[PDB]
Amino acid sequence: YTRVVWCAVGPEEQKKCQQWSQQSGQNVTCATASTTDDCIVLVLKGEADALNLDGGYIYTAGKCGLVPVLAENRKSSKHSSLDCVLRPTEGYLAVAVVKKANEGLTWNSLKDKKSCHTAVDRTAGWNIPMGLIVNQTGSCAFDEFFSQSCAPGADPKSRLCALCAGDDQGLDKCVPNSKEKYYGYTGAFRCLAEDVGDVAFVKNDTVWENTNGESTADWAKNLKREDFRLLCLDGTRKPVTEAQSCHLAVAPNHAVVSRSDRAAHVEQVLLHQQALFGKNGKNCPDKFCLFKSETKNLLFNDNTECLAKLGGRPTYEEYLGTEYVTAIANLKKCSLEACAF
Ligand SMILES: *[C@@H]1O[C@H](CO)[C@@H](O[C@@H]2O[C@H](CO)[C@@H](O[C@@H]3O[C@H](CO)[C@@H](O[C@H]4O[C@H](CO)[C@@H](O[C@H]5O[C@H](CO)[C@@H](O[C@@H]6O[C@H](CO)[C@@H](O)[C@H](O)[C@@H]6O)[C@H](O)[C@@H]5O)[C@H](O)[C@@H]4O)[C@H](O)[C@@H]3O)[C@H](O)[C@H]2NC(C)=O)[C@H](O)[C@H]1NC(C)=O
Ligand SMILES: *[C@@H]1O[C@H](CO)[C@@H](O[C@@H]2O[C@H](CO)[C@@H](O[C@@H]3O[C@H](CO)[C@@H](O)[C@H](O)[C@@H]3O)[C@H](O)[C@H]2NC(C)=O)[C@H](O)[C@H]1NC(C)=O
Ligand SMILES: COc1ccc2c(c1)c(CC(=O)O)c(C)n2C(=O)c1ccc(Cl)cc1
Ligand SMILES: *[C@@H]1O[C@H](CO)[C@@H](O)[C@H](O)[C@H]1NC(C)=O
Ligand SMILES: [Fe+3]
Ligand SMILES: [Zn+2]
Ligand SMILES: [Zn+2]
Repeated sequence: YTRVVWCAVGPEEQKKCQQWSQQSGQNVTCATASTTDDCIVLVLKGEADALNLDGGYIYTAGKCGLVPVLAENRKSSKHSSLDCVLRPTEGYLAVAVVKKANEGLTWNSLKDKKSCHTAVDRTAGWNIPMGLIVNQTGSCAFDEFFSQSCAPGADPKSRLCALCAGDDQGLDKCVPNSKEKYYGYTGAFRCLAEDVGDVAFVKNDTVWENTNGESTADWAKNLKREDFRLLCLDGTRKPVTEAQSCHLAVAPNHAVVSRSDRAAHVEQVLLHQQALFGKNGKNCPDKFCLFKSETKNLLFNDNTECLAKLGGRPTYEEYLGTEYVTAIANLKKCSLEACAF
């Protein structure tokens, strides 16, 4: 009676779900879809129960009447008086990153350059950057601003995927799941790292997690923090040590959403699943760890300490915040009252 069905996006998140499933006593089983939007639809239909989402998609899902249930929490200095689950989230910092070697590249000369985005409609990788740029340009022509990009989820032979690489066998070019090589936080940063783009729109954490031997991967093991700069909105450039005074915005933590008729039931099971497989669980890191996959962020971000209860029972609008939700509306009028599905 108590069983939850997770929705996995793409073949890699599937395999990871399958393990979680088997290690759970079929307390959690799996559904798989090729895109986040398709997983949202599975959940509305009632064939899946839940998944973890970037704030940009929480805005989609919430118009269709889905609700935040538990949020991700990463390591925190302040607020250490308290327990992670009852501990307040903070929100990550969205940044624009460049090679140090590229002098002359400022927030003011981004026109006609090459760009690396997490995916279309995501907070740090899309809504923040393109919102600012529509504003400063007064045009909805965000498809003509950069010469070429990789923006997973756009038309495959527009210039917005022009830089995307697809899977081993060259298939799936710019699909929005991890088969695409430059998908998500890690892929967008790899995109700038390998000098395919001139800038990448990721979050502060991503730079740290993938420089200075912090990530054991082939493309990144020789990357070094001092080789990068952040672009600030006042036209200057700073070390990645200054993210606190040189970001584009702060962003709501990714959160697990479900259909509201299912929210209590999902919350109940997951809090128990993190007790077995979480950051200090009975069975992690012995048998299985929910918050770990090789710097991939599969199902969850790897820097997740825990899933946190929500303060005060949010609506998705309260959780996303008033500031970020007007940002999104203003952008969507470019490309008020109806589900996308
Ligand atoms: C932008 O994002 C970054 C990435 O998250 C973030 O920095 C983190 O800051 C948090 C809290 O402010 C900090 O918290 C700690 O938890 C750590 C676990 O993550 C504990 O540290 C130990 O474990 C980690 C992981 O294995 C080791 O990580 C390394 O990275 C750095 C540099 O590569 C080095 O660590 C340090 O060495 C200095 C020496 O002076 C020392 O002062 C520090 O305390 C630390 O030890 C190290 O070379 C490693 O390669 C590390 O070795 C430790 O053994 C720790 O107990 C503490 O509670 C977290 O570590 C930071 N993340 C990382 C990976 O650097 C920024 O805060 C974000 N900035 C903004 C503005 O939001
Ligand atoms: C790009 O520009 C648009 C258009 O201005 C930005 O939206 C505007 O920004 C501010 C900040 O949220 C909004 O004003 C605020 O509204 C509430 C009540 O209206 C008020 O109490 C707040 O203190 C604040 O004044 C304003 O409503 C909004 N304007 C419109 C027409 O919606 C948008 O945020 C920008 N996009 C990005 C990513 O910056
Ligand atoms: C009405 O009470 C709150 C409480 C928290 C808030 C906001 C409003 C708004 C803004 C708004 O929508 O106007 C934001 C952005 N909040 C946060 O980001 C935040 C982050 C971490 C924690 Cl632990 C708590 C809150
Ligand atoms: C599965 O769920 C049942 C109900 O709580 C519980 O008895 C059991 O401990 C759970 N097993 C695991 C491994 O989650
Ligand atoms: Fe995000
Ligand atoms: Zn700020
Ligand atoms: Zn409320």
